[PDB]
Amino acid sequence: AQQPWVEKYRPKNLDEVTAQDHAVTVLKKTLKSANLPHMLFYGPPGTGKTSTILALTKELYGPDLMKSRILELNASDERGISIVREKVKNFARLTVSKPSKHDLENYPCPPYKIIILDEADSMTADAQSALRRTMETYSGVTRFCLICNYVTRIIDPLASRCSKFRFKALDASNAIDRLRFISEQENVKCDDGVLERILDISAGDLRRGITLLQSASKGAQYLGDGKNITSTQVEELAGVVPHDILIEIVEKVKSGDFDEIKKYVNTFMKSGWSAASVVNQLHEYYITNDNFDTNFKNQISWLLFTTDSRLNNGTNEHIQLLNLLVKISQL
Amino acid sequence: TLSLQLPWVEKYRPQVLSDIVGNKETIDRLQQIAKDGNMPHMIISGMPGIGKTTSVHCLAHELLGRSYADGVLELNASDDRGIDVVRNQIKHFAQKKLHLPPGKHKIVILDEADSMTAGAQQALRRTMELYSNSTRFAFACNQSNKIIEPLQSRCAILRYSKLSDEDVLKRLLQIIKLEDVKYTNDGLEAIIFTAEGDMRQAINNLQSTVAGHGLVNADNVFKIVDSPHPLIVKKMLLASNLEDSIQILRTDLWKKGYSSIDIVTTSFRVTKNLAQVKESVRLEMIKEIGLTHMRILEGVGTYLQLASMLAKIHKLNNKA
Amino acid sequence: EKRSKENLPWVEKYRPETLDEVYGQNEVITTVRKFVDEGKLPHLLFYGPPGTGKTSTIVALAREIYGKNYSNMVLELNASDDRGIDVVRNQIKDFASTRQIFSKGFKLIILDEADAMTNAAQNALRRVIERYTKNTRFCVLANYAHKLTPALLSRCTRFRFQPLPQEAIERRIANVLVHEKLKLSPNAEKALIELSNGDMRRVLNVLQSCKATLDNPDEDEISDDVIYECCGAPRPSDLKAVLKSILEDDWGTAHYTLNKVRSAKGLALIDLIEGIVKILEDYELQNEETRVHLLTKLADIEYSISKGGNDQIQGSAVIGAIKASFENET
Amino acid sequence: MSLWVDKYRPKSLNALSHNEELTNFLKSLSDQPRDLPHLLLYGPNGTGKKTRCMALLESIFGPGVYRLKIDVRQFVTASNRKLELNVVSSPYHLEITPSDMGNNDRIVIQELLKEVAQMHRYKCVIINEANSLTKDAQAALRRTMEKYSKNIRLIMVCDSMSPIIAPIKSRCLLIRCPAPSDSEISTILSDVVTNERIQLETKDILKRIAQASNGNLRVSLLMLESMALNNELALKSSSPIIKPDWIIVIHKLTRKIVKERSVNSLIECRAVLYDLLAHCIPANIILKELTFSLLDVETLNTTNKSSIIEYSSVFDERLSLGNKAIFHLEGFIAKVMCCL
Amino acid sequence: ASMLEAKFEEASLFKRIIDGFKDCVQLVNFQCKEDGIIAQAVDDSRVLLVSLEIGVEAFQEYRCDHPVTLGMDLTSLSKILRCGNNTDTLTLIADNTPDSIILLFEDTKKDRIAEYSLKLMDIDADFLKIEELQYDSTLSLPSSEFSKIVRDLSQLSDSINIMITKETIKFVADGDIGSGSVIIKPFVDMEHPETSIKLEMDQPVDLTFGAKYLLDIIKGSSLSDRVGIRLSSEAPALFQFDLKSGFLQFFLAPKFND
Amino acid sequence: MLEAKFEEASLFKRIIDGFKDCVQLVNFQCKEDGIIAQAVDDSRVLLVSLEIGVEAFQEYRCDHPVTLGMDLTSLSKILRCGNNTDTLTLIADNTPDSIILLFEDTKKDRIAEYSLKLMDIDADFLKIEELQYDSTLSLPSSEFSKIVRDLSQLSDSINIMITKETIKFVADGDIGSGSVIIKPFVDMEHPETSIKLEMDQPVDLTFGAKYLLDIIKGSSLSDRVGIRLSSEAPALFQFDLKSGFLQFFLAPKF
DNA sequence: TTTATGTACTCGTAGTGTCTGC
DNA sequence: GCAGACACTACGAGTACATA
Ligand SMILES: Nc1ncnc2c1ncn2[C@@H]1O[C@H](COP(=O)(O)OP(=O)(O)OP(O)(O)=S)[C@@H](O)[C@H]1O
Ligand SMILES: Nc1ncnc2c1ncn2[C@@H]1O[C@H](COP(=O)(O)OP(=O)(O)OP(O)(O)=S)[C@@H](O)[C@H]1O
Ligand SMILES: Nc1ncnc2c1ncn2[C@@H]1O[C@H](COP(=O)(O)OP(=O)(O)OP(O)(O)=S)[C@@H](O)[C@H]1O
Ligand SMILES: Nc1ncnc2c1ncn2[C@@H]1O[C@H](COP(=O)(O)OP(=O)(O)O)[C@@H](O)[C@H]1O
Ligand SMILES: [Mg+2]
Ligand SMILES: [Mg+2]
Ligand SMILES: [Mg+2]
Repeated sequence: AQQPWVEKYRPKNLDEVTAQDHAVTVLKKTLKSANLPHMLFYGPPGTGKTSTILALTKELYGPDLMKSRILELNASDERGISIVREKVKNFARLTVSKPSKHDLENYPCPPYKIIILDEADSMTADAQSALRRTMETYSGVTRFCLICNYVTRIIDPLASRCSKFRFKALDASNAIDRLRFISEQENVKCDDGVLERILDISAGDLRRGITLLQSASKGAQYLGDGKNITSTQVEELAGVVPHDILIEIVEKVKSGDFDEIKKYVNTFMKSGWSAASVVNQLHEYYITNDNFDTNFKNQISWLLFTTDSRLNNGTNEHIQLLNLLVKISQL
Repeated sequence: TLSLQLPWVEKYRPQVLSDIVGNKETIDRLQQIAKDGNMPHMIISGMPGIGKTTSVHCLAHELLGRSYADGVLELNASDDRGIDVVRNQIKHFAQKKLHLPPGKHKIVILDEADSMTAGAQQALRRTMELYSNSTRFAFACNQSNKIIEPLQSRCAILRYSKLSDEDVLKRLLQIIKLEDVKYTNDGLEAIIFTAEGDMRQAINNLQSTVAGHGLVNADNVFKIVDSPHPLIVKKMLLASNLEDSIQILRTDLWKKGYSSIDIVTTSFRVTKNLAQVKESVRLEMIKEIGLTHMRILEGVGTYLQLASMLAKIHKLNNKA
Repeated sequence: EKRSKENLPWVEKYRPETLDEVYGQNEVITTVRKFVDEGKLPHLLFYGPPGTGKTSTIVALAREIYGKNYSNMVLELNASDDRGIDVVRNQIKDFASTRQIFSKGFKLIILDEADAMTNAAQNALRRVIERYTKNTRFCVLANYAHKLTPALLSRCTRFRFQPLPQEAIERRIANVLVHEKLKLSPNAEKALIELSNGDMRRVLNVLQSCKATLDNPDEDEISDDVIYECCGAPRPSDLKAVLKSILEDDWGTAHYTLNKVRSAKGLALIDLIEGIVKILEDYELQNEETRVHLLTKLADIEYSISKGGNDQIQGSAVIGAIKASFENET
Repeated sequence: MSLWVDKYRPKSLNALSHNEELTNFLKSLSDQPRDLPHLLLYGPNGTGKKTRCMALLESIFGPGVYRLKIDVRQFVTASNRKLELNVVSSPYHLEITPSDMGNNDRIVIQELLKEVAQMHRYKCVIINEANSLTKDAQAALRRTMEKYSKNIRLIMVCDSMSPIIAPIKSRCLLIRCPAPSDSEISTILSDVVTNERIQLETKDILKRIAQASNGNLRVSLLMLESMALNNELALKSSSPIIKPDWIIVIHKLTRKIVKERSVNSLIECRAVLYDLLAHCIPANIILKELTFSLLDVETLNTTNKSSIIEYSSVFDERLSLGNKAIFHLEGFIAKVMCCL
Repeated sequence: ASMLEAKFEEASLFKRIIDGFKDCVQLVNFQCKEDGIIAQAVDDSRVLLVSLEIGVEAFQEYRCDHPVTLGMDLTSLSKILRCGNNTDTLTLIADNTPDSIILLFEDTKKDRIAEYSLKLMDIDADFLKIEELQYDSTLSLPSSEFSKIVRDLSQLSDSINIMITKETIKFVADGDIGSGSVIIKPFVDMEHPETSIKLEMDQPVDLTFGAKYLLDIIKGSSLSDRVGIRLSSEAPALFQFDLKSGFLQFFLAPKFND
Repeated sequence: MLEAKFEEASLFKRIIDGFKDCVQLVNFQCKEDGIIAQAVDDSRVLLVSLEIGVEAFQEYRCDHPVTLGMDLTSLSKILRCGNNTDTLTLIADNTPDSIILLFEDTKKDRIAEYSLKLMDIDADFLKIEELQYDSTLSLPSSEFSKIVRDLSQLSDSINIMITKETIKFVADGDIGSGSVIIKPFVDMEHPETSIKLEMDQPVDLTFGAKYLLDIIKGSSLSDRVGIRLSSEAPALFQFDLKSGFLQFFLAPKF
């Protein structure tokens, strides 16, 4: 169609949701009954929380009753204490919509309406406290479904009431079938290890893997040579630092000479590499290597962890990378 | 639905200024004002539960035995204490013509005046300055810092203090003589220790213990009311030998269902009011407890955060 | 509600409607029963962790005091409802002032989750509590006692809801299986107890999800495999193997073992770290500095994990922290 | 316009000969406009990311994408605080920047994308300086860009994309734009000087511009214009390198810190820092430049350099977690002088 | 065919009943059965109860096959009622397991039929029947006089003390700015029987009531021209406004005395 | 050089009451044939245009067209001063920086003379776009006002749809929904109250509630309001006057 | 020119409804 | 009877404080 492969290949029913077998099985067995509890979907980005909840919505009701028995609130609309106190409570107090005869024939419409709350971690503490008793009281007629990437932002009473379904990160073992299906359906030729490299580059981020595969396919179409994708092409598109530059970085680090390291870091920052990938590759090169003793790895794990934690909070990549390389050099 | 007996808090509420036991000089001054009659504007302040509003009510009752229902105005936060209502009601009361005895004046009692808005206090200043030979104000707030400076300028500041254990013991024995109950001296000492100067807390604990068991004994008292969390937190912080503090936490705060936020805030208050250790170590400990408080408030509330806070405190204590 | 019961979650399909059905809390329930039977009911204050049974206890108590029409005979004000000082000055005021419309008894006001109120509201409420206490009683439910004014704590009698012990959760689980005609294993029961952490709501949720996991709800039992698969929790054997590999074997083998354990069933790093912390508590450690290093480094690790980031670097940081802390002669 | 940086600008992918692989990738994206994912161009500042974005837009939509119209819009915030931000609109696409107040940009980005989402088939949206968005604004932008895809597409321009949150980086196709090399800067400056009239005799001055720009095309062009008007359109082989006044005062502060370590020097440094912050330079770049000027002093020993870079990292984290932007720099300078 | 079909003659009627207790109650429910559309709701402060019953006589054509519960928000319902003219005829239309009702505003004078739908609500308040039948004093006075008395006594104070004596009805409203005492004696007006006041005294009654809720009671004085107060100690006051087929009776809890 | 002597100030009073809230600043470009004015709201979505011919005035004399930028609050106060039986006399000078509103009564008991200065308001762009409108209906202004008020109570977006001689003002909100249909009723004994429609092509237009409520304030001008709609052109709500008319131009908001 | 939601207060405002008298 | 004149509840906008 006229959509990106991420939106084009979004799962429709709960069967297409690769991996996440526990949550999908629980939801599919709950579909026959009407004992759907308050859910708390959480996990890394791209794992498939929104896809799962949309598939469950389509399966329970059907494309007719979705607009009438589903209320969703994202960060695109305000989610302060007042809106939760008024709009959410008003929707919860309302009686369920009237199913049509066709829906009663074909779909198992339950006697409740689902209130999806995407990015519930971005709510304030007061809004969640207001949501607690609304969730507990009118639960006979409505079901809440919080979706958030961080459980810690959610207060503990909501974590107590809401049944938690952790969404596992998708890797080369869990989501290889989905990428194989996408490649075979879109007629994309690739090597044996291309899809494994794609899933390894992403960290539980199958959407990013789909985008990388689509970009590689677009590049192959532009070249028009009819050649299978190689691992080097996907490596270069993904922003993955080539191994020769990493070897040069390690050689500079081992030799000390702070000024030389500083000049090479300035040139490296000119090259435009993202510091997160560089730190990840430094970890994968240093920890897995067998030329370093226990003390060196013990110190360098903490050094890399501190650099990663500091890079998570914004900051300038140049200074963080330079400091990391200086501390590793002094080891 | 069963009926309820009147709680001992107001079933034995004092009605005479000689009944209340506390600051002897303050009560003697109140009795002198009672005998004389010329009551000045007063601002009674002190800790909760040490007998502030009861003294004001008893003084007003003694001064206006016959005209209490007509010449005493009682307002509090439960009423609409705003600029319009304060203006209208207080000005209607301060100009009302009531023929009191020659030494008796109208008394406008304002319970818990700390939570009262600034503009209302500004209007009250002008009202006090106009009508002072007919009506006299009387505030009763937990802290006098909220009241503006001119109001304290035109009043007579009278501060209360926390009762000693002797006065709480005397009142407890008076009530025990009033109503028959079997008690053990250990139970009374436990109740006094739990009260920490709060007479109302002591009365509530005594009533709860009597209703739950019928004998005021140490075991019964400790069953009805647990040990206060500031004391166990202070024991946790003061104790060295990190493993001991860790097990004290895990035994007396975690498995007893105390929230992590409560533990961290109590630790902050204890280390702020701590006096055994020097200033610099208190400042560092506050810094570390505040870092842990930031982590807890951000959402990461677990046992390991409290254990790490204790570990940092102990590393500070052993001077690295 | 709609379509009666059996279409409700097990969290609220099993709600205590009688003070006898409230398990775990023995001193509190017995003292409250003696209070109401003797006739003296002071201002109650229920404090404890979520899932202990506070609002269930107060609802059962109100039902026992009044009857089947307790819903309109009490005034329950939640944080979901507006509880500004206007509400305190009007609704609480005239509900405490007026006589009962359906009976002759006293008025019960249940300020559920009262910790989420403005300090001005609590200040206005303390005089209402002190004034109409002759024939109206206030009950306050608070998860956090630090958000309450000290005067408001002074007026109310302190009651603490301890975390639920093993026996209460076992008994409630047994009753749930009796009503659901479902079978369980003793090892799975122990796993449920360990996953509870003093929260019966978690147990009910996990039991519902585990029954949903089973292909056949009848002629089947829940073992440890079902519990750990549906909850997504690390098994004790996996945690012990990971800790042994970290503490004994070198970096490459320990890293390979941890990666294999994580990728076998998609184990989250945070749950593995909590299991490691729980196991390391039982360890006897001669050096105090090892304890300090372990606690500080691990705490930084979960803080960074909660802030998000890369999981490989954080796992390597966990391995390095454990090895470096145990390196200084245990 | 009189400036040579803006009117010497490529208008299409064919004119762009800077990077063959990046241009080939952009052409690959532009071959099929029907299936175009959301873009996010990242890299060092000043390499010409917006030039690539506009060239791609012309290669996709067609011509007229440079016919920018300055449309003004009104916004409603809390209380009476009214903010007026003009949107730089255009046919076939739209440009938006977080030029409003930093704390309240969530509502603006929210209602702009909601309004444009209503009405080839899609209309692209370019967000310049995307690393400056507050984290809540990006959280709001996430679902806004995910729900509407057939109608809206986002080409999100940012340098040093670390502050961008994880989900936004997840749903955005990432494109890396490396900085210009010395040869590329020299070739571009040679093209400019050949098209214009400057009495130039040696190629060494152009390479000196390339070295002094640190891979910054815009700064190199501004330097060329400045000393071309200064040298009466006749470059000299020994022409002194002109630097921005901010660079000069930062270097002066560095020499002051190095030569003397006193509290009076600290209060003078406070005055200078307040002046620089009032001169509208972001505190992050100030700290980076001060740190990189301190490390370039040959008098300092290696241990002092390591301590300086460690404190620089710590205070950069604090600056990213701060709102005063002067306390952190003062603390960093105090720690540096304590180390020295 | 819709299972609920209730037709209103002079559609200003239902607007008058709705405005009778729109202010005091925010959430009601209508147990529609074959006998008529009854209702019963309790305020947020649990002080004042509003029972209601509309017989089949008030409806031109009433047909309710099964018991229906219609939990409603009174503000939106009153807004919907205000969206019409008294000349028009109102009709309540509800199907099986209703999600909303259909309100029709039809008139043969000019074809301008307007169809409004109001979303229902799950109040889930089972309440209970009235278990008060014996009262000491049973008095009926004109609605205009009682509303006037309440209006001019609510300004003085917040508590209105209604005292009953041997052929003497006394209202005392002592307050901060003064006091009040309205004494009205029974008399039978032969010329205007609707303006007569009746008294039936068994045991002395001395009850005080809140001013705001009593004003909410008298807000329904436009519904009927006469109100019958039935006071009794240890029993809520019963202010009953008669209708053409049913009644709108209120239950008010007297304030405590200490 | 302007002398516009009304026979009853109530006409001008209800005109200004008609356009109090739609616009605040207006430029009176008075001409020989009468007074015309064009005004645009702050939101740049509502356009109001008034026209009163000489036939309404008892007397009128405007030799030189003068553009008068004049406040409406001051006019509202001055015309609230006025009442029945008083003949308002609009008088201007050769260079009238200040206007004169003489109030002449039948009797000489009290005759009042007033003044008001003329502020600087830029001359609005006189767009004369008169694109044809697909459908045309005219219903009594009271009925339209009641319908729009009742439907704006429910929601903030009233849909107007015309098909098969049945206009269906539908507004859907949160509390519920509202649908009113009007048949083309014709009346013989009272021809003023009737509904007539000219449906050349069906239209489906949605308008905001605020502007639809604001345009009601001109209901005092005419007992009938004529509405003509086009799928892309702004709607035209026209109020009939004795000499001219007052019209509202609101673009559809889908 | 600063913080940046939620709460409470205070004000003037515009409608809204009820009583007088031309 | 209609139009005003009033008092009335209600809505909008702005300042102020936020742990003892
Ligand atoms: N388990 C899965 N099976 C199949 N496709 C998946 C799965 N998880 C993610 N995807 C793909 O990822 C895209 C949808 O991702 P989402 O469902 O939005 O992930 P997510 O949980 O919403 O992450 P967020 O909300 O952005 S943090 C589609 O392209 C899907 O095909
Ligand atoms: N000196 C005293 N002698 C006897 N009883 C006392 C004394 N002080 C307090 N009480 C008891 O405490 C209760 C009255 O406490 P209050 O005076 O109301 O507390 P308070 O002083 O007003 O503090 P706050 O701010 O209102 S909590 C009654 O039960 C009294 O019997
Ligand atoms: N002692 C108990 N006995 C039986 N079931 C219990 C007990 N405590 C909790 N539960 C269960 O836990 C569910 C929810 O607990 P509640 O008592 O309703 O809430 P809570 O325990 O007060 O926690 P918060 O602070 O209100 S979120 C109940 O519906 C019961 O099924
Ligand atoms: N291929 C190219 N040839 C010549 N000049 C270029 C080329 N690419 C970029 N530039 C220069 O880059 C400048 C624009 O940079 P700009 O887009 O503002 O960078 P940024 O996007 O980082 O702000 C223009 O002045 C232009 O001369
Ligand atoms: Mg999502
Ligand atoms: Mg007091
Ligand atoms: Mg509860």
